[PDB]
Amino acid sequence: AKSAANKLDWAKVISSLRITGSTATQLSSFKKRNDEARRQLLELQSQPTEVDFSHY
Amino acid sequence: VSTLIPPKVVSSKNIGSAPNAKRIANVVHFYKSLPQGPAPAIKANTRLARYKAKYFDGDNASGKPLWHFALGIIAFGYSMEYYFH
Repeated sequence: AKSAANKLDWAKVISSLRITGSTATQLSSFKKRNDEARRQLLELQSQPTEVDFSHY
Repeated sequence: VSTLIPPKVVSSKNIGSAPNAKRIANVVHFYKSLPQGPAPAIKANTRLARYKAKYFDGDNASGKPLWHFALGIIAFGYSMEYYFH
């Protein structure tokens, strides 16, 4: 699932907690989470390509 | 966006902390460590390694060698008294 990717991500953010000199690796990961969450809402926002021509 | 490459790079944690210094000490010290040390002194042999062993070992410090050592000097001058008298 998407949850596998995200679980490994947030676990790794908290692993990245346990390592220093990697203070912006997690910020890149956060961005990856953001856009991942963006594409699902992009997809949910969708207007189906076809025009309505049955009713409309 | 694409993760950075630091988490998978390690190469200076081995100077980065204090027990590294201790580690390189105690790999030499302990690796070539003996189970027990060598000696608490033992030489003075001529039937006097026994004198040292009984009196001047770590086993005891007691007044017996003192008495013995005193008596040697007493025996020298006491005999010499009759050499002078």
